[PDB]
Amino acid sequence: ATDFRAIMKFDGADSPAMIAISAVLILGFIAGLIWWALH
Amino acid sequence: AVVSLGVFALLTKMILQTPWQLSSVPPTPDSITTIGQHFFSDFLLPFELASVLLLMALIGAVVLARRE
Amino acid sequence: EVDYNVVDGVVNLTGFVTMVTGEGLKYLQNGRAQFYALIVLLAVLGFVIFSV
Amino acid sequence: AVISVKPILLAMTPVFILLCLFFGTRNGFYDTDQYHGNAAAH
Amino acid sequence: WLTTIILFPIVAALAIPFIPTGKGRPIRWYALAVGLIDFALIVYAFTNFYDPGMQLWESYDWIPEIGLRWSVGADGLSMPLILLTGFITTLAILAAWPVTLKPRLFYFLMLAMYGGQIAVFAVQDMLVFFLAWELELIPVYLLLAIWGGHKRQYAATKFILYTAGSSLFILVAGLAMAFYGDTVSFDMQTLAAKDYALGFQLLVYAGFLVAYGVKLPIVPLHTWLPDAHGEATAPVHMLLAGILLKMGGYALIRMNVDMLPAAHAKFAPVLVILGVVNIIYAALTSYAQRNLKRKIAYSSISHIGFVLIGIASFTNLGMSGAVLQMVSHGLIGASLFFLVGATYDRTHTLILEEMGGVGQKMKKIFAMFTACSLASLALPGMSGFVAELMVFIGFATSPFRVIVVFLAAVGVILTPIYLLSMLREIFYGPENKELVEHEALVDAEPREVFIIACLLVPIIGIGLYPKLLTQIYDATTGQVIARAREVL
Amino acid sequence: GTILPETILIVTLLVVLLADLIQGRQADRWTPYFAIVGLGGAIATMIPLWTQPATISFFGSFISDHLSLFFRGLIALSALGTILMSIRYVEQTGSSLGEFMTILLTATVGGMFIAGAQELVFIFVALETLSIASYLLTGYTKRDSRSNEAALKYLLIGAASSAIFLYGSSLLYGLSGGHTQLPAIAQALSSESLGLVVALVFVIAGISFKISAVPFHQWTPDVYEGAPTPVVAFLSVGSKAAGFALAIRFLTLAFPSVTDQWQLIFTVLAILSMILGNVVALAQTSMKRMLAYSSIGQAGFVMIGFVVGTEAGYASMLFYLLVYLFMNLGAFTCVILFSLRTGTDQISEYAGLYQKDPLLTLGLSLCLLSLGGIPPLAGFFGKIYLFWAGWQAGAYGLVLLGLLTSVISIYYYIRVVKMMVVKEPQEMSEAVRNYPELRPLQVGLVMTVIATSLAGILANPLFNLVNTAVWDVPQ
Ligand SMILES: CC1=C(/C=C/C(C)=C/C=C\C(C)=C\C=C\C=C(C)\C=C\C=C(C)\C=C\C2=C(C)CCCC2(C)C)C(C)(C)CCC1
Repeated sequence: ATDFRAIMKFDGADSPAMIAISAVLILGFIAGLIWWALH
Repeated sequence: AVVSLGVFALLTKMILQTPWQLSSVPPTPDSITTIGQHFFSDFLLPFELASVLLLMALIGAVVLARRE
Repeated sequence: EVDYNVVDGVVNLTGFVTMVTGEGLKYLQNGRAQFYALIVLLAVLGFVIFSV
Repeated sequence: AVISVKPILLAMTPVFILLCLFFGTRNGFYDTDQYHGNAAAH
Repeated sequence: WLTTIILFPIVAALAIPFIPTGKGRPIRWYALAVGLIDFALIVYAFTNFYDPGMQLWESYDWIPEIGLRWSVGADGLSMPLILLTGFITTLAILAAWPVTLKPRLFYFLMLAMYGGQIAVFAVQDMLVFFLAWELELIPVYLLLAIWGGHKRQYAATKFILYTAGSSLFILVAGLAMAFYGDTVSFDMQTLAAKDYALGFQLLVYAGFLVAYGVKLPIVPLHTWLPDAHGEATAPVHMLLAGILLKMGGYALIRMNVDMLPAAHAKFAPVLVILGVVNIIYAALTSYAQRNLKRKIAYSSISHIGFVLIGIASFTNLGMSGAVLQMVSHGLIGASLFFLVGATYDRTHTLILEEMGGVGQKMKKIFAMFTACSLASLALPGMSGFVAELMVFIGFATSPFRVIVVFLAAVGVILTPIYLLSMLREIFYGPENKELVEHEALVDAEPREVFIIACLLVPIIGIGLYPKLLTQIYDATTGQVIARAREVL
Repeated sequence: GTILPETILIVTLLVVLLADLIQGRQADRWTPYFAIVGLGGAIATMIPLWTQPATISFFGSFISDHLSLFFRGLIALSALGTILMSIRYVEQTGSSLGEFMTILLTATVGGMFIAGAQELVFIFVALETLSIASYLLTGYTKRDSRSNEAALKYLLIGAASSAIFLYGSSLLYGLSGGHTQLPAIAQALSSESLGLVVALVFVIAGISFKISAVPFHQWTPDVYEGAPTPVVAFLSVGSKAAGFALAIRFLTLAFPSVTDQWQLIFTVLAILSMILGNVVALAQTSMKRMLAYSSIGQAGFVMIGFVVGTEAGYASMLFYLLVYLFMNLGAFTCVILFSLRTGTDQISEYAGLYQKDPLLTLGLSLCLLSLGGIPPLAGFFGKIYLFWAGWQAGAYGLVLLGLLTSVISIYYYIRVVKMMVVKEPQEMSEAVRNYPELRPLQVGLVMTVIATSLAGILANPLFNLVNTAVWDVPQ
């Protein structure tokens, strides 16, 4: 958001599309690992 | 209308379905002495308490329609 | 940003939903005695249909 | 062998209580030298 | 003893409303004396604390019509945390001297949540447990909403809402295990000695989990934490971060490893992968966050993953690593957030890039803050490392446990990143220009140095000879894990 | 015959006449006192005939078991508190006092009768005494348009609901031959039927108007805004207690203890009531309207209370209702004491009150918090005992749902505390800038707050009370 204005100044990271295709990876990572863990 | 009509039909469906207990005995003509007996044998609390009901209703209407 | 939007927004949306539900359900209460006369006795008579 | 916490605690905590009451008096910045605030973070 | 311990702070708090004053000074001495006397009661009732089970339990009967009994009980697993709260809340009160805005309410609510934090450990009834879990809501709500922060509205509201709606399945679960059979138990021991079928073990378990995973915030059940721990003054925060998370961890241990072990054996891999997720997630979100306090809150979220891993192991070592981590972070984060509050008090600013080189004039907080920051990460010679090491050893000794260790050890690299970057951003470099004209705070009045020295002595005494803290519960944890392996 | 169970009622009845006579002669007397005296004497007369004798019936038209003693004493305490509140609140308006307390005591006598009745005629007459007295008190201040509008609408709605109840009572007399009793009615018809179900539903419609359940609720919000405030304070507590006593003593005893579909209907009404009141009070600005929808939700909690009859759900209703009496009367005492001084306004004007009047803040805060189920406080114990009972029988959805709606209701209960406490002197409203800073009200507020703040842990003495009370209802 607008609060995160520091050396952390990556532009293409606040858009909803990039947030979506980041959350996809993170959720799929935890999900692949929970399936790996149960089985 | 439809609501009211439904209720009628519903009530009618009861009135014609249930086996009432016709109780074939000739009724009694003296339907005033008996009510006197019931006001002082069975249904005495409603007598004594409708008294104060009427008092309270008078006190209410007298002080809700008063012009001031 | 996944934390502040995809995780936080989902649960703040719960408050949003149970807030807008209250904002939009009060219109059932409309200030009409005849509307109560409807949804008092028509409020029931459904409770007889799935009864007998 | 093994060392126990019980006498360690019994020896430390009176010193803790006394020093706590003492250093309560010793103060500074918050009194008058600065800090018009009131310990709220707004 | 425990009943006196719990009721004396609360009862003595009800005297504050009729207690002389001219400006607000004689309240804090009264509160501190109460806290110190109660801590003395702890450590003096700890003399007659032999070291396997409830070394003292005083039962009574309030309501026989339900099953409610005032069943206090100490234990190896609950006495360290009782000591911890009795020490650290006293030091919160010894940190809250400058509180001028409504001090009566401050030192009433602080003493109320001083019995509301010893009770949750010194209780063995599942209805009174719910009572004490619940009574942290209104005091914390007022502690956040009056003094502390600009977003304190959203923070306090979100706090009370989530810690009510997830203080929700605890009662349901206590009931669900109370009436499986023909005995209205409502007691830890009597209800742990019952045979629960798997079909609802792992349902009552998730009921416990939705509660014990928001106060011990796991994957998304954390979003209350940055807001409630950012918009909060220091002495409030010491309690909120040093005890309550430990409350979640403790209750997780005692309600999901003595009382639903068959479902624990089936769900523990979930806790493990969740713990390493917790570490990496919180560390990245802390290095990204820039303000000052939210950073350290996410650092706490990072440090809880060791607890998740140690409890979700099954050897006699991971449990001790968890408890040691708990007693460690309670001592570390308290000093961290105290120093953050002090630094804000001197600068009236939190943001990092808006200040630098403050350690040229304010060169007493810098040493103390550097020491507590070294203590945050798994530095040897301290309890933060003993916990991590014991977790790694005990877990690996037991998800094909070679990938999760590889991911959990990333924290070893990834904690000093944001901690030392924070130090670089704040204290190192040349002094700011007149953009910072708040007169750099007269370097830590002795009264702050005593707080952090007395928080920094026990941590080193643990890190050098940890058995001091492990002598307490070698027996109880042994019995617990013997049970949990006897099932499997 | 056997006027001993009747003494209390006629004792109160005596003072009704008295509080008019002294009011007809003097026109300015000290009638607020000794009404308290006779109500205390009544509650004292309750103890000799609580358990020392056995349960008995007047003529079969009136039974005075422990349940009736409970409800009668409860309604008496509600009237007492409402008097103590309304003395200097109705005097602030240009209106009389004698007719007011006359009507209030009349409603009280009606509700103290209906809790011990087992006959159709007498049920109806007592119900109508209480209803008509409420219709009056809702509009007693006819200077305002909204008061009179609320009295009109409440009168018309209640007349229609009462006529429906009266039709159903007529059917229940019809069916089983004669029988206008209640133990004999559910005695000659003991099987499912269409007409019995119709009679059931019409009586549910008649009762739900009294206990404020949804969809029978639309009178409560408008009326609680428009009506006089202490009238509302008696109205909620007393009308609910009369309604629930009627529900038990009709559905369980006179009506039938066979066709137990009413349990399902009360589950439906309780679900809707919880989901509606606690959710829609969350979007409000007035206090009285908020308290109305709160009262709806609390009724829903009670209704899951007694839908599970196992000798503990009924007890839980009784205890929670005893406790809600104190809680709600305390809240109304606080809003009275705020609306008198300067404010006379809505929620947003409470801000910054902790500096001026801390006593009122303590009072209303503790009362509102107890209503939301906060620890040590009486409402918390009431709610957890409801959940214990309703979970013991096997209702699982209701418990979770009521818990969740309490978690929702804490929000609008805490908005008021955000105002009264959190808001700083830079955010006072215009009402509090000029706040100044009666006796019977203060002592009532103290007697109420100490109760709701101490009668949760001191609970065994009045759980034994209730479990001794509820041996009598069939199940
Ligand atoms: C009380 C308590 C405790 C404790 C106990 C123990 C464990 C002890 C030990 C002890 C020991 C065995 C000791 C040791 C000692 C050491 C020391 C003495 C050192 C250190 C300190 C100091 C010296 C500090 C200072 C400083 C500062 C303050 C700042 C920075 C810098 C410096 C570091 C310099 C516990 C935890 C249980 C719990 C709670 C309570």
